[PDB]
Parts: sequence; C-alpha cells; structure tokens
Amino acid sequence: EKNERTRIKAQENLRRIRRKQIDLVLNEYENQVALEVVAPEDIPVGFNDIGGLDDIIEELKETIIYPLTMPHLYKHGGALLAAPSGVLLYGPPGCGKTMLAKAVAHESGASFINLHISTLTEKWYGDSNKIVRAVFSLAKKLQPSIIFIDEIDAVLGGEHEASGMVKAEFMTLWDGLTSTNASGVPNRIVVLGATNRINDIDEAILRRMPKQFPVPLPGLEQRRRILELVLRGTKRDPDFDLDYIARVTAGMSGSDIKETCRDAAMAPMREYIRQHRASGKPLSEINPDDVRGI
Amino acid sequence: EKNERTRIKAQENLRRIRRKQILVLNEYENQVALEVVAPEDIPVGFNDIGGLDDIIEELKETIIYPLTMPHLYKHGGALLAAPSGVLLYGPPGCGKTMLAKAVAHESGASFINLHISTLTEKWYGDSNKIVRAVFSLAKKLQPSIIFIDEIDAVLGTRRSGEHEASGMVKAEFMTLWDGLTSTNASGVPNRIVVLGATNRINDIDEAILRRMPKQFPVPLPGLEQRRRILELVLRGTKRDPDFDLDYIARVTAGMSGSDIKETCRDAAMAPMREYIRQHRASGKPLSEINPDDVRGIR
Amino acid sequence: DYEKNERTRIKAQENLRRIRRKQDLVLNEYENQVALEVVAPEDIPVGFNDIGGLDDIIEELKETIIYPLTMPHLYKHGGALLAAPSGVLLYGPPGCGKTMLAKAVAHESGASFINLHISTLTEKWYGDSNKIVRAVFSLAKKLQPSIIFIDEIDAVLGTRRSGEHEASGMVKAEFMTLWDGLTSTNASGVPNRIVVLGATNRINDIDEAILRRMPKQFPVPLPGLEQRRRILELVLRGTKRDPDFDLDYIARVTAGMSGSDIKETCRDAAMAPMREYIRQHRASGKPLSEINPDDVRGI
Amino acid sequence: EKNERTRIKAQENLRRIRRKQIDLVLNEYENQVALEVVAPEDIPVGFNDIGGLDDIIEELKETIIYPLTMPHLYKHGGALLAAPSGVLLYGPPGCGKTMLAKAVAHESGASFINLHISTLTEKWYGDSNKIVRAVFSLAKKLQPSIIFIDEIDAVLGTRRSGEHEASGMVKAEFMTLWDGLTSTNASGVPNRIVVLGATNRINDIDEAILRRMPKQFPVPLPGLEQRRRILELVLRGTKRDPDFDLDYIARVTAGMSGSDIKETCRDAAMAPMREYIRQHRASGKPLSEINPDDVRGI
Amino acid sequence: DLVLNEYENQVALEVVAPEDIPVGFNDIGGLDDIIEELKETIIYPLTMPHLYKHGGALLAAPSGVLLYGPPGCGKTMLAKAVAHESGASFINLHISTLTEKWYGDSNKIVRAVFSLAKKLQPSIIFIDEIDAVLGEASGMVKAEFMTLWDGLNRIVVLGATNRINDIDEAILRRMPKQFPVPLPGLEQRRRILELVLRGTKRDPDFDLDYIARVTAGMSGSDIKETCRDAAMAPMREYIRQHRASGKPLSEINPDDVRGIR
Ligand SMILES: Nc1ncnc2c1ncn2[C@@H]1O[C@H](COP(=O)(O)OP(=O)(O)O)[C@@H](O)[C@H]1O
Ligand SMILES: Nc1ncnc2c1ncn2[C@@H]1O[C@H](COP(=O)(O)OP(=O)(O)O)[C@@H](O)[C@H]1O
Ligand SMILES: Nc1ncnc2c1ncn2[C@@H]1O[C@H](COP(=O)(O)OP(=O)(O)O)[C@@H](O)[C@H]1O
Ligand SMILES: Nc1ncnc2c1ncn2[C@@H]1O[C@H](COP(=O)(O)OP(=O)(O)O)[C@@H](O)[C@H]1O
Ligand code: BEF
Ligand code: BEF
Ligand code: BEF
Ligand SMILES: [Mg+2]
Ligand SMILES: [Mg+2]
Ligand SMILES: [Mg+2]
Ligand SMILES: [Mg+2]
Repeated sequence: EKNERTRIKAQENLRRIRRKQIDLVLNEYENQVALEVVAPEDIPVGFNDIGGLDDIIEELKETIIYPLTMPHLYKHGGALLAAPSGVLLYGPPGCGKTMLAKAVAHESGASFINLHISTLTEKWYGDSNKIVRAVFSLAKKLQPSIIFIDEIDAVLGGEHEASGMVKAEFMTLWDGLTSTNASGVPNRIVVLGATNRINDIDEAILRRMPKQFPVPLPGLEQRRRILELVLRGTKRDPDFDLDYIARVTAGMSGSDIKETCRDAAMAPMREYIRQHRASGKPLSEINPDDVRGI
Repeated sequence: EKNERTRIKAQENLRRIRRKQILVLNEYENQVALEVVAPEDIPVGFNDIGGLDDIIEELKETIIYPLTMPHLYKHGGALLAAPSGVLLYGPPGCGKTMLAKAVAHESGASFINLHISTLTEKWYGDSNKIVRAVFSLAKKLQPSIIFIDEIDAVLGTRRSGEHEASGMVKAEFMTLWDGLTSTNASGVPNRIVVLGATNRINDIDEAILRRMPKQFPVPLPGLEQRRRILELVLRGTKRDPDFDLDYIARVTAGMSGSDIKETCRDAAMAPMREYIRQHRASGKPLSEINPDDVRGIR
Repeated sequence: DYEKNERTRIKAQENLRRIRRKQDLVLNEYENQVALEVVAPEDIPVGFNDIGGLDDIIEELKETIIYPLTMPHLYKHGGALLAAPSGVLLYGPPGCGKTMLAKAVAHESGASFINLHISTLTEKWYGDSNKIVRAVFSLAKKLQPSIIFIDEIDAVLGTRRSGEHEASGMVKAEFMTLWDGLTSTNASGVPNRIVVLGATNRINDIDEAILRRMPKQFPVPLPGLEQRRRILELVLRGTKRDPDFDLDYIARVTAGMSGSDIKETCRDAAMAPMREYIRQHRASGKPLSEINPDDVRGI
Repeated sequence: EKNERTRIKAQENLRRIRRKQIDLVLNEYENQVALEVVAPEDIPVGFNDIGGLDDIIEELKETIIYPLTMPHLYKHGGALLAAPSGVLLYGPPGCGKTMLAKAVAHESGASFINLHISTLTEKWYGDSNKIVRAVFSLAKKLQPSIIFIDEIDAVLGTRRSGEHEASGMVKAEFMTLWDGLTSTNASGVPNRIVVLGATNRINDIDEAILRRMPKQFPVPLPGLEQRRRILELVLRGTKRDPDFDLDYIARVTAGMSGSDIKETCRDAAMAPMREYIRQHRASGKPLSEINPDDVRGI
Repeated sequence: DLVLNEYENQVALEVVAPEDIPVGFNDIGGLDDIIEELKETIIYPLTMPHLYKHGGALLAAPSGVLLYGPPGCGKTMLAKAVAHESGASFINLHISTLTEKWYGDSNKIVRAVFSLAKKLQPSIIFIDEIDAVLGEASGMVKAEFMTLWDGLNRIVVLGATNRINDIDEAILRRMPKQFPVPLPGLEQRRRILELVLRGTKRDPDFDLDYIARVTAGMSGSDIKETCRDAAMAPMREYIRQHRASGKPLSEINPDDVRGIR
C-alpha cells in the first residue's frame, strides 16, 4: 500500500512541478488530488478557438480571470469588485460550456484542477471525505486555484450518508472558517462548475454559485462563427456558401454543427479513397477538395 | 483480498498477451481488461451480414478507417478524426449485435466488450473507478472501440429517482468521453470509439446521444434484404432442387433477421427429424448426407 | 461477512458433486449461489410419460429442443443452423402443465437443469443482480448442455418501462446481452449449447426483445375432450381399481376445467370414500387404516 | 447492524424453543419469518368457539387438517390424497373467517405461521422475494405447517400490467414456490404445506392464485340458527336475568354479521354495569360487587 | 421508554405520556351526552378494570370509536381528554408520519405502532381525519391496519373524520361506536366562550348574547381564535398606550373596548 502510494506521490510530484514551473509538501491525500491538476499546455484550445460565446467569454474574463489573477489592480475598487467564490456554466448539451472550461484552463493560467467524480468517491470509510480537505488545501496552496467539476451532479442534492458526508463537507469547506480570511482575500479559489441539467442541482449550489452563465444554442449568426471556426483546416475553395450552411442549421448545437462539418469534410476524402483504391499504396496528399455534401 | 486480485491480474495479463500480439494496470483497469476480446474469438464478419450494406460502408469509411490507419486522414487536421461514438438502433433481431461482432472481428482496433455487470460495482465509488479504468485502458490500447450493448440500460435519461452510483457512472462516463482531456495536447483527440447498440433510443440520455454523431438505424429487412438473409442463413443446408428461395423471401415479409434465422432453422430441422423418425425402427448410428430436405419448408 | 461465503460454497460444491455422481469447477462468489439452483434429475419425480393431454408439444420439446441441445453429434453436419433453439417459452392459462412440462424436461432431458428462482436474481446491493445474471450464464457455459429455467418469467423480464426501476432494467439488459451478444457464440460458431426455458401465463408482457430470444413459443392450452380423459387416467392411477367407475362421463362433465382443476376434483372424489370410512370407523377405538373404501362419484 | 441480526436470531431461537415442544440453523430471512410462527396456546379460540357455521368447520377438520396432520391414514392413496395445496376463506367482514383461521391455528397443532403484509414488503431491492422464499422454506423445515395470509387480496392481487413491479415480482415468487419445479419430493409426495388465506373479495384475489387455492369456503352472513348460536356463544360470561329470552334478540338482528352481534352484546353487557356505576358515584368506594341485571338492552 | 426497534423509535416521536397531555374534559366543554357516554364506555373499561374482570372479556373496552366531527379544532380534541383522564398513554398518528418514501414502509410503521401500543398496554391510537385507512399502496396499508386491528387487549383507536359514508365497509365493522361531534349550535357556546373566556376577563362582561349569536355557525376553533384575539384586541391598544406613554413598562391593567369580529 505504501509502495503504490509512493508511486502515486512521485507522479503527483512530477505533475505538480510541471504545473508550477509553467518543492511543495503534500499529505498522501492531496498527492492523489494533485494528479488531477491540468497543465496549461495540455489544452489545445484558447479563447480564440471558440465562436458565438463572446459576451459570456468577456464576462468570464472581466469577472473570473482578472479578479482571480492580478488582484492588486482591484484594490482601488474595494472588496465587492472582486471574484466570486464559485461560477456555474449551465445550458443545453453540446452548446460549448466544457469548451469554455477548457479555454479557461488554458488561457487563464492559474492552477486549474478538474475534479472527477471518482476522486471524490472512495471505497474505504472516511477517506472519501479527507479527499475534499485535500482538494481545498491543494487549491489553497496553489493560490490562484480554479476548482472545476464537470457535469456537476456528484455534489448534487440512495443518499448513502458517506456520500452525504462528502457533499456536506464540500458545502462546509466551501464557505466556512476558511472562506472569510482575516487577510482580506478569499484565497482566490473559484470552484467553476458546469451542468446541462440545471434543475436538479437542488438549492445549496444555487446560492453558493453567484454567477451562472447560460450557454445558449448559437442563434442565427453564431452558427456562422462556429462554421468559419471548425472549417479552419479544410480546403473549401471552389464554391462553399457558408451563409447557406449557417442558415440551414436551424437548431443544431455546437457539437452538432461540428459533426456535420466532420461529415462534409469526410465526403471528399471518402469519395477520393473510394476511387483511387486500385494503385496499391494509398497516399492522398492534397488531391481532393471540398465543395458541398453536408 | 490480495489472493483474489493476483489471480485476476494474472488472468487479464494472459488475456492481453493473447490479444496484443501480432503494460502496467491498476486494480480497476485489470477488472475491465477481462473485457478486451480478440478477433479470433468472434466468428462473424462484414461478409456475413446480409441486408444492411449501406451501414457497412458507413462504418468502414467513417468509423473504422478514420479510427484505425489515420495517416490518410492527417491532412485535414483534427476535424477528420473518427467520431466520438456510434449508436446502432432498431427493432430487435435486425443486426445490431451482429454489426458489433463484425466490428470486433473485421477491424483490428482492440475491441473492448463492456458488460453492464462490470460497470456496476457493489462497493461505493468503484463504478466511477471502473469507468475511469475503461477510458484509461481504451487509451492504452490506443485505437480502441468500447462496445456497450443494450446501452439504454446503463446510460439513459437521468432523473431524480435513481441510485446515487448510477448518476455518478453516467456523469463520469460523459466526463471521460467528451471532457477536458478528451483531446491530446497536439489536438488529435483520443482514438477511442464508443459503439453502442439499442432498440430504444428515446430512453438513451440525449446528453449521451450528443456524444454519438453516427447514429445508424438498423431497419426491419425488406423484400430485397430478406433474399440475402435467407442466402446467408442457408449456407450448409443443402437445397432440394425445386427449392424456391424467392417464394420464401416473399412470404417472410414482416420478419426480422432473427425471425428469418429461426424460420430457416425450423425448415432445415424438418428433414433431419424425418431421418430420425425413419431410423426409429433401428439403431441410432452416426449421421450421413442421406437426409435431404423434402422441400422448402416455411 | 465471510462465513456466509464458506457455507454457500460448500453447499454448492456438494450440490455439484451430487449432480456429477448422478452420472471439478472453480466457481466465483456469484455463480457459487446459482450452483445451489442446480437441480438433479433424481429430485423431479415426473416424466414425459407422466404428463397427459398435450402430446404434440412433448414431441416438439423432444425432437427440436432436447435432442439438439443434448446429444448434438447427430446434428454436426447441418452446421450452426441445426443447433438447439436459444429459447423456449411455455405459455397459456394457469394450471395446464407449463411447470409440469418444465419438470418433465428437468427429469428426462439429462441436460443439467438449473431452476432459477426470482430471488437469486434480485440481490440487495448495487450490481449484485447483474453479477448473478452473468453468473447464471457463466455456470450454464461451464456445464454446457444446460437448461436455465425461469418460471413466471413475465415478472422478471417485463416490457422495460421508461421509468420502471434501474436494477430491474439493468438485469433485463444484462440477461439480453448474455443471451446472444458479442460473446454468446463460440470461436468456431456453435451457439453456446444453452437453452433458457421460461414458463408464463401472461405472454404479452415479456417484452418484444425477449420474445425474439425465445424463438420457440409453445401455447399450453386447456384440455379438450380426449385430453381431459387422459389427465383423469393419469391422476387416478393411484386410487383403487374401481367399483364400477365411469370415466367417460367425468371426461365431459369437466367442461372447461384446467389440469389442476381436474386433479383437484379427483382429489375430492378420492377423499370422499376415506371420509366415509373415517365416519363409519369413529365408532371403533383407533383409526388403523386398511383397504375398505371404494370410488364411485365425485361432483 | 450485526447486533440487530443477532438479536433477531436470539428472538427467533427462543420462539422456536417455545413453539417446538408445545436448534434449527437458518438464514436471516428465515430469522425474520421465525418471528411469526405462533404457539397454538397463544390463542384462546377453538373449533367450538366458532358458532354458527359448521359445514366449513367440518370440511377444514376433515379434508385440510386430517390430510395435513395425521397423514398415516391417507398414505395408501398416494400423492392424490395429500393435503390440498391451499385454502381460501371469503365472505363479508365480521362473519368469522379470521377467527375460523384462528381456531385452525389453535386446534390443529400444525406449525401455524401468520404472515403479515409488512413481513413481505421490504425496503431494499430483492428482499420481498428473499422473505417469500424464507417463508416457503421455513414451512418446509416445519413440514406439517400452515401459512396464513390475512387479506390475501392485499399482498396478492390481480397483477395489473402497470403494477409496482416490486410487489408484482414478489407475487410471482409465491406462485413459483407454491406449485413449481421443486414443490414436491423425489419420492413424489407433495410438500404438505397448506396456505390459508382470508379475503372479502375473491374476484380481486387473482386468476392464477385462485387455481391453487382449490378449497374455497364462503363465510356467509349468519341466518337465524347461526345467529342464535353466535348469540349463545357471545353471552357466556354475562349472567342472564330470568325474565328475558334469546329468540327475539336472534330474530330482530338480521343483517348484522358476527362482529356486529359481538358489539351489540358488548353494549348489552356494559349496560348493567353502566347503571350500577352510574348509581354509585356517592355510594362508598367502588371496588367490587356482583349485582347485574342483563335486562333487555337493544 | 424501553427496548424497541428502529420503527418503534420512529413512532416513539409521536407517542406521548398521559400526564404530559394538557387538561382533559376540564379543559373542554359544550357537550354532556357525548362526554358522558364516551367516558362511561371507555375510561371505566380502562381505569379500574378489576370491576370488569368478572365480565369475561365481553364487557371490555371498545376496540375503536369513530367521530363524525364537522371540522372544529381538528374536528375533535376529545382524544387528549380520554388519554389524560384514563392514563391511556396517548400515541398519536398523522398522515404525514404515515406516508412512505420506501417500499413497504407504511406497513412497517403500522406494525410498529400496534406493536408499540402493546408494550404500552393501555393506549389510544388516534387517526386524525381518518381517510388514509379507507379506499395503489394505500390498499396494502388498509389491509395491514385491518389485520393488526383484530387479525389474530386494552387498546382504543379514536377515528376523526368528516364523512361516515367515505369510510370503508370493513372499517365501520371494526369501529362500532359512532359518536357524532357536531358544531355547537345551541346557546351552550356561551359556556364554550365561558371556558374560552376563563383566561382573561374584560372590563365588564358585555352582552353574552352579543358575543354568542355572532358565532352561531362558527366552529369551536373559530370561537377559540376569535376570543384569543378579540380579548387581546384592546390589549393591543394598551400596548400602544405603553409605547405612547414614555416607554413600555410591565403593567397588568387590562382595558377592553369591544372584542368582536
Ligand atoms: N461555441 C463553439 N464554437 C466552436 N465549437 C464548439 C462550440 N461549442 C461546442 N463546440 C464543439 O463541441 C465540441 C465539444 O463540445 P463541449 O464544449 O464538450 O459541449 P458542452 O459544453 O455541452 O460540454 C468541441 O469539439 C467543439 O468543436
Ligand atoms: N443482417 C443480417 N444478416 C444475417 N443474419 C442476421 C442479420 N440480422 C440478424 N441476423 C440473425 O440474428 C441473429 C442475432 O441477431 P442480432 O443481430 O443480435 O439482433 P439485434 O441486432 O437486435 O441484436 C444472428 O444469429 C443472425 O443469424
Ligand atoms: N397435461 C397434464 N397432464 C397431467 N396433469 C396435468 C397436466 N396439466 C396440468 N396438470 C395438473 O396440474 C398440476 C400442476 O400444474 P402446473 O403444471 O404447475 O400448472 P402450470 O403449468 O400452469 O404451472 C399437476 O398436479 C397436474 O396434475
Ligand atoms: N360465528 C361467530 N361466532 C362468534 N364470534 C364471531 C363469529 N363471527 C365473528 N365473530 C366475532 O368477530 C371477530 C372476528 O372477526 P372476523 O370475522 O375474523 O373478521 P374478518 O371476517 O373480517 O376477518 C371475533 O373477535 C368474534 O368476536
Ligand atoms: F458537456 Be456537455 F454539456 F454534455
Ligand atoms: F440485440 Be437485439 F436488439 F435484441
Ligand atoms: F400457475 Be401455473 F405455473 F401457470
Ligand atoms: Mg462536457
Ligand atoms: Mg444487440
Ligand atoms: Mg408454475
Ligand atoms: Mg379479519
């Protein structure tokens, strides 16, 4: 149990060093949560690779990344002009909120850690609750921390009191004897969330998360943005009426437009592979081209 | 407890030594490593499924080719990756699981047959661990394919009335399958396809359906696909000449693939029963090629 | 939480040893209970020569389920199309020989009949029901020429309501998957040599996906005229010879009675003479039975 | 947890010790069902306390008890002269069909277990089936036993399509354990377990349960003679005054069941003591006295 | 107050002792026939049972008495007095504590309360607004209640309702006594108000009919709520006089003007 735990702490040390450098001493519980620490260059997308979400993205910048990173500029404004202690991203599925979380992890650059539901659930008794202490202590040590819970229904409200204990301790250490620091700082740990079913999250997270951003479907020209964005590496040279494709996708979500673009791009490559499958070695270097075929 | 996990680990190590030929695993990746199946096991291939041929070319040119052997599809960037998943749906007995067996056999993509029994663990917080192990083993066996048959049971429309472990399984699955680290640092995301099959897509968790771009309907066989189902089912069954396959294909209209299989079974079982009833007046030695079907029975 | 496992494993090993010596394995914790469901042929005191009435269903079960399943060497020339049918569903009104057909199949087949009860499938903890449904087929495959029996299968394999329950729905899906899924055949193509016999009196409640997997569906009807007289003979084999009994009359007086109703009427008609003897014998000291009574009328 | 199970085990063991002689290893559900095996001396009623109806009270004693207990007289007939599979009492409320089952419990000495509706319905998935198996296995460990379900139409019932499916899945366990595969012995003798059930309605009981309760005795409203006998049995403690009679009371009350006559006689008996205490408030200290009248009180 | 399982513990939060109950018939009024009959038919068969030991189990306490009970103060409050004077160890039961969120939970509660009452040999089960018994899981709890009633003993079940016809036919069989508790429609309400005015007395006592005839159709709880505030109505003026006369001082001088409407 110690040798495997030693491998755990070694991998944690490597990951935390690669995060910090862009040292720390951790107990064996937060050497297991620090494995779920997302390095900055591990994300392929920034705020420029997202389309349609611009007012929400400026909200997340001006209220969640500036109040949480470089807070000295906000000493003039006082205390109310600061970052909340929790933000939520709700809306339909596929609309692009996990992508917002990914862009926040990449561009914000302040100790992002994504909590999976498995790291909160432990078979043994009690130690499934010390991991929440480890999460918050790690977020307090990695000072500009952004805790993230994707599909946030593990802290949703069989009860399984041990799981109830984990949820209650998460609520308590959310805003308890540590969320009101005498140093005039909340420690800058914004527990970002996300969920496509906003109703079932019962009451507590709805009061603990002041900012709640609805990621709608792209209405009438944000789908044009997502089309111009997904089709960034495909040769659409001869005749590709992008406005028609933006107008035909009536109520498709971002993932739906993305998969439609995937099919439309597979179309020329498919109809090329299906035609030159006779010379033996298929290469298919730059020969095909995109026209239509959504 | 170690006396059981050591035997388990030995078993999965032997299974993967059989499969991977032409790797460290934790206590959970092992328990899912018993699900990895080799193409030698499944006997069915794409050349054995009659009728639904339009779905075969779609799986080949849009799932298996983009997933296995991706060097062709590299010029188009991450847009030309394989789909996140596939959902084969239709009435029962039309070829969903048979397509699954063909994908297991005729792909060469480290097929992983995930049972509902293994996702659902008794101890607390082990179902989430089993899902994380499923997606960590599908990532180790890189161009892999996770197959959840009857996927509308494990997944499915979430509600307030459901076991607290099931909601965690669903959320953990969605997180691993279209989450933060579902794309590599270079941008090429995780050549892992979740192939599911169901006969009820209106109970399959639309948030999950968003993850499955390719949703193929396996329709009920028609007059032209039934004459291929009958051909495939009747391989070894030697036909008595004057056997009219067209009449049997036209009389079995409202039947599925399995119903046509069972009809052909009960039609080829007839001459053997005649053979048995005639040899009732003597001993029962080994069989022979004497009994031919008296006619095309239906 | 450990002695129960040792008790159940020793019991299942003893049971399997009994079935084997009627003519070992390493069973895990979950199929170690299903090994208790395995019944021996010497337990079931019923044979196909003991059922009455239905005779073209007995012929069907013998010819196209029992012979393909056990003793398959006669069918190794037709291929996988001559394998045993994956599923037989005996359906019909209550009390007309469904469970008796299952009992005769358990006794006469000699194919490792396993009487699966609805309790062993329904476990308390999360995932144990799925583990039991997997262990059923695992044990049936360890004992290849095997039959799985689920009496009153409609209450266990219902039509999959949209919000019925998760444990029941997962058990249904697990049973469907292990019935004929990815790993249901062999590496060569033999369909696993397992037949799950089900008995129900509500046919249109099983759900369509499951009736697909039981391709042979036998309606067990009510006894007609010649079936009622055969049921009467088979029931009255035990009673006295007769004191001028009339059986053709009783064969038609039982207008729409099922098999169990005919058996109960015969029970009452046989109890009547012993009651007469008890009444006439109370005047004496002790009962001390003999063979005085008769059998004439029961109505 | 473990302490609760051990306490239930100790209670069931003590109840078995008190029931056996006017030791058995058994699982937890049989521990819970063992808390219902009742001693015959725990009940005050007998076959002579049951006024009115006498044909039913003879049919039970002579075709359900003598076949069930004392089987050495019915041995020659074989499995066809065994005890009936089950017994059903039906009739309007208060006509003495639970008191009749109570007398069957007392005056039979046949391991009478009284199964409550709560013992069957459990909170966890798959515990009602465990307890049904427990009751049908404990009745077999107590071979000449009786299983009384009171208000059988509540526990059982015509299983609708859209039923609870946790009370309908237990409703099939009763049928499976009742008359199923292993519901006899290798020698061919039945299981000699008789299940007695009382109900106000038989058309709602079931269609598949009523065929295995072949003995069905209706407990009708008392006529003139039955009502007179019920009156003569209810008035055993009360002291008659030489003035009144019983015929006019037996004739006035017509639609009253057994329990309605019981409550009427209770009022008629409380009337004299009522008057005595009402004329005795400032009459010394009421401690004891015998001066009733039992005059005609409607 | 002894050993008991978790369900008897769940039901123990509603059980109360006799002495802890408020005043009995001395606390209420407005009826004499109903109180007299119920008293001499229940409290006597419970208090001093030695006087009935020669009866022979026939002239014992009734097994349950229903109440027609046009709604006033829960449509009845006689159960409190019956448990208080008889020392009956009043165990209460509500529909809220009778519903179920787990399968087979209401039946467990019913068996616990009846099992519970038996440890407490003298006991008064009380079904306020008894319609959860009559009448698809409620049928099972109905059958359970019927079976625990006499399905196989100094216990009484007080059933308050509002419609005799709505009760099941197998329930009126078990509740023989049908004590009607209608609204007070006579002049006796003044005595009601008398009791309702035994808390505090106004400046003089105004016209008794002036306060009586106004509540000619009001319920008993209606009278109790009117007089609990009408007499307090001018007292609010006295508190306002405290506020206007310097600061509020602890005084004991009542000053009524008119307690009506
Ligand atoms: N606003 C958007 N612009 C561009 N692509 C988007 C957008 N929203 C979603 N997508 C596409 O959806 C895929 C993942 O969607 P995701 O953010 O996981 O949806 P959700 O927010 O429901 O989790 C990405 O590959 C991305 O291409
Ligand atoms: N297109 C098909 N071609 C040949 N056989 C088929 C086809 N569809 C179904 N079958 C028959 O059905 C049986 C299994 O049915 P399956 O494909 O598993 O149904 P489902 O797709 O509903 O799971 C196989 O034995 C096969 O013989
Ligand atoms: N075909 C039959 N021949 C003889 N007896 C029968 C037949 N069908 C039903 N029975 C009688 O029914 C009783 C058991 O019925 P069972 O087979 O359990 O009914 P079901 O098939 O509805 O479960 C037996 O005692 C038997 O005497
Ligand atoms: N024939 C009878 N003789 C004497 N008492 C009777 C008779 N029938 C009913 N009773 C009375 O009714 C009570 C039993 O009611 P019961 O008839 O068992 O209810 P149900 O019929 O609804 O089960 C007994 O306590 C007894 O006093
Ligand atoms: F993350 Be997505 F909203 F399912
Ligand atoms: F697998 Be099939 F749809 F029943
Ligand atoms: F009750 Be039988 F099994 F139809
Ligand atoms: Mg997401
Ligand atoms: Mg399938
Ligand atoms: Mg049966
Ligand atoms: Mg009763």
